[PDB]
Amino acid sequence: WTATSGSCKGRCFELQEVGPPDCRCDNLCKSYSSCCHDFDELCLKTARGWECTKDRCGEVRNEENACHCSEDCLSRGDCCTNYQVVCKGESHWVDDDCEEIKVPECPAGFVRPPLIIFSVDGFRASYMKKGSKVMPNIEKLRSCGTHAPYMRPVYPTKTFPNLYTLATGLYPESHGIVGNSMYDPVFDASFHLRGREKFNHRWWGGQPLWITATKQGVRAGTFFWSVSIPHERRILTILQWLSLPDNERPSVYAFYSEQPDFSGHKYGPFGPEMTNPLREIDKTVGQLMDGLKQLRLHRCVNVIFVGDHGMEDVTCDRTEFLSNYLTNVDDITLVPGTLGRIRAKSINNSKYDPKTIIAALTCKKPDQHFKPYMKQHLPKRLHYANNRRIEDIHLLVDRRWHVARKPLDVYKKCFFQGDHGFDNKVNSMQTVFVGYGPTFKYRTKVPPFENIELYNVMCDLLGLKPAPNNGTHGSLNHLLRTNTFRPTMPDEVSRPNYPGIMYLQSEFDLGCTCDDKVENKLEELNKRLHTKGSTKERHLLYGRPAVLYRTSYDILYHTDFESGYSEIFLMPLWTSYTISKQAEVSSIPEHLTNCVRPDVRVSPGFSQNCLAYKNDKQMSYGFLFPPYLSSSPEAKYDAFLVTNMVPMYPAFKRVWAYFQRVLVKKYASERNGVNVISGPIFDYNYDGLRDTEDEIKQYVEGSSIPVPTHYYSIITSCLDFTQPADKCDGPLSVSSFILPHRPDNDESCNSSEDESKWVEELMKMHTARVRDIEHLTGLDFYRKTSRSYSEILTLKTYLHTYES
Ligand SMILES: *[C@@H]1O[C@H](CO)[C@@H](O[C@@H]2O[C@H](CO)[C@@H](O[C@@H]3O[C@H](CO[C@H]4O[C@H](CO[C@H]5O[C@H](CO)[C@@H](O)[C@H](O)[C@@H]5O)[C@@H](O)[C@H](O[C@H]5O[C@H](CO)[C@@H](O)[C@H](O)[C@@H]5O[C@H]5O[C@H](CO)[C@@H](O)[C@H](O)[C@@H]5O)[C@@H]4O)[C@@H](O)[C@H](O[C@H]4O[C@H](CO)[C@@H](O)[C@H](O)[C@@H]4O[C@H]4O[C@H](CO)[C@@H](O)[C@H](O)[C@@H]4O)[C@@H]3O)[C@H](O)[C@H]2NC(C)=O)[C@H](O)[C@H]1NC(C)=O
Ligand SMILES: CSc1ccc(C(=O)c2c(Cl)cc(Cl)cc2Cl)cc1Cc1ccc(=O)[nH]n1
Ligand SMILES: [Ca+2]
Ligand SMILES: [Cl-]
Ligand SMILES: [K+]
Ligand SMILES: [Zn+2]
Repeated sequence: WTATSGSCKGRCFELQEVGPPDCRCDNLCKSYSSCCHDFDELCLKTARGWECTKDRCGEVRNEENACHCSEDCLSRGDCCTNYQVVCKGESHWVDDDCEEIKVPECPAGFVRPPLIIFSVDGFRASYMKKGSKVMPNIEKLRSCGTHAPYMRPVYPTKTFPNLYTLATGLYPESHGIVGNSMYDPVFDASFHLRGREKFNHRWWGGQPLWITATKQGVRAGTFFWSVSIPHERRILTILQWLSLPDNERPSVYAFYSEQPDFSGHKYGPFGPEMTNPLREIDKTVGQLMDGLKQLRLHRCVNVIFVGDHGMEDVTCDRTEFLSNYLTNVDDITLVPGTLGRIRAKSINNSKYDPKTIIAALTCKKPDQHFKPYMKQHLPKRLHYANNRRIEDIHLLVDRRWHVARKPLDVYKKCFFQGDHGFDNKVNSMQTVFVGYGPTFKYRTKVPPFENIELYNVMCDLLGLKPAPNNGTHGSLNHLLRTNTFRPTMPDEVSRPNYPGIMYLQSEFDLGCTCDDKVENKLEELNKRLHTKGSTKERHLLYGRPAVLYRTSYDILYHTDFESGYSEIFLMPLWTSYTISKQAEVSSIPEHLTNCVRPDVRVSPGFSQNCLAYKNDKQMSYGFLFPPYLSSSPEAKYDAFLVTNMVPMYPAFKRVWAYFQRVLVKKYASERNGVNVISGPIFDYNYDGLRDTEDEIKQYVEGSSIPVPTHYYSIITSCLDFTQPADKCDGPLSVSSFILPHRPDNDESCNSSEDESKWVEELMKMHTARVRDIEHLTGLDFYRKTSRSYSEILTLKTYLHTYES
């Protein structure tokens, strides 16, 4: 109960939330059902509309009006946005040529340029070009400011998870807003777009920008707008707050639009009905820019025009029904739509079996427009596992499709022609970024980047120190005219040993055999030089990766490759090698098929052994530097060292071998040489961070050899591919992946065919950023290059998406 009988007189859109049951006049009151009796009358005036006309100029002030054309309105902070255009012969912002904003041009009392986040729901990236004719204000922002061709949302590509990511720099798995709809098993509560539950603070983790600012003495406008407050009233409230006295004025503001999303759902992303909502968004941008020009703030404020996700064509008849696949369909709860999440209908039911559910959903129809996953097997790039509100069973739905439990759910629980939510690499889910202002660059295009990076940049823009987040601070420095944040490489924590030859062969009892006793003053000196790192400049092109945690490891040099060998994990943390465009593929000689050789640099005690592999009927082994790519038959012996060996399921060995035998060589051909860094990853608790030794859940039978959950590779070349990778003067080009190390290939429905019909497809699905690899390994790459550190950070956040 609210004593809703107090008044909003004087307090319209007050910035501090008053405590109950003293009635409210802020933005959230409509939704809390707690507005004072007179809120509508005083605070949501509409009389005379939103525009000045000739006959209103120099009028006598009438307080009932929605906005004002009286002579006193500039001082009072409440003119209609077009006031000066109509009554003072001024021009609209959009009709002024753009001029570089070299320095902030702010009124006295502004301690820093304000930041305005103009946020648009469902604004697909291609609207910038396709809708350009009807969006002149937005097109001016875009061409005069800094813009990306598109911005990558987070998964799922829904509204709430993406807005809260914008505000916190965090993956949904970390901030808690894992879907537009969610069920928490501990709260026994469901969170929904509609209703009151969403307002409880227990759902909302991390630290959003308005709180970061408040805690560091920067005041903030509301980010949440009530649906029922019209857009012209949100613009006018922002411009009013901007006329408050210096001690009361916020430095950060947000404007939110439910369009074009709302129409996109009804009409599809390019329906003819979509032209008008783009015109309307444009007009709102013109209002804000006209209002800012009135207050002399249009060369002082930094504006961000940003979307939360795009919009795809999705209709009723493109629905897959779980009832066509399962028979026990009434035992599950499905969160339906452009993604699937499945859990038991009852927790008091012990019969429920995820393995049986997954099995009934895998490769059952030729055309199947979804693919089931245990959450921990989803591509690592989606970062969508480490939260109790994310169900163990996930369905990645094909773009343009929906998943539903039963047909009754679709005709009784067509209406819609668009939707979003799909994998965040899908073109049609991409969205927009433009920054315009004194702190942004002038007329600059930047590469596509992810929305998890903006929190750091908005903190920079406001002189704030960011709460810890998943952005890579520095990676967007190239957006900004003037920096504030100077990144530095993390310090190496463990330094390597460099062992020489310390062990005689007979000290090893590893149960290994090799046919290698088939053996000069010229090339006895050479192989000794190789073992001391003579070729190391060739194979380690960017310096050794730094180990950022406490551990014990050895650098091992060879003719063809270099490695960092973990004495703790009994295998390399990283193996580095260069394959030039000219290099040849050869095969494993018959006599060397089961060859594994003890490494005289590394004790028996810190080595793997062949016997464990013999005994483990599930687990075989592969090599990190491939024998196939040896530079000489003599160099090929180095690849069979026990220290180059790693545990691999035979199912996995199919993928791995195809990558090593066919794809490295193809990439080296196409890219003019490639450098490859490969290694294992341990993430048993699926938190996207490297596992400590005591977190490992699986070992090769009867040994201390831990089993990787994933295998990575980082493949680097020269962006100017007329230069060879090993002699590149300028910017680098990278693609990487993190392959799940799985004992079957159930993920790939064509896996019974030749590897050439399915392996590359899998590897594309599991494309990764270097930065994802870094979190997963505790390593830091590219420490010695000629590139600036900012550029290197951009490079480490790059994701190769394989879309067209
Ligand atoms: C993406 O970026 C983020 C942010 O950097 C990374 O996420 C961070 O990861 C850290 C390492 O895993 C993790 O550290 C934990 O945190 C434990 C403390 O937990 C609470 O406190 C957090 C701080 O809030 C305050 O922040 C500022 C200062 O920064 C203050 O001024 C304010 O006062 C703030 O309140 C808070 O963030 C955190 O929020 C989570 O939980 C909330 C409610 O439950 C949710 O609403 C919210 O969404 C967060 O939930 C996420 O994270 C949790 C795990 O924290 C996860 O389970 C969820 O699914 C979800 O993903 C909490 O409220 C701290 O106690 C931990 O310490 C243990 O381990 C260390 C190891 O060194 C030991 O030394 C230590 O003693 C302790 O061990 C003990 O406990 C063990 C397990 O409980 C037990 O086994 C053992 O025996 C011991 O008893 C540890 O430091 C951060 O909390 C986490 N932050 C967030 C927001 O997620 C993330 O990794 C990045 N992702 C990638 C891929 O890189
Ligand atoms: C830059 S606009 C922006 C940024 C972040 C957030 C939020 O984090 C948020 C909050 Cl604070 C409360 C709730 Cl219930 C849900 C969300 Cl997603 C909200 C908005 C705007 C908005 C969103 C939806 C809406 O109805 N009204 N306004
Ligand atoms: Ca982990
Ligand atoms: Cl959802
Ligand atoms: K075996
Ligand atoms: Zn939507």
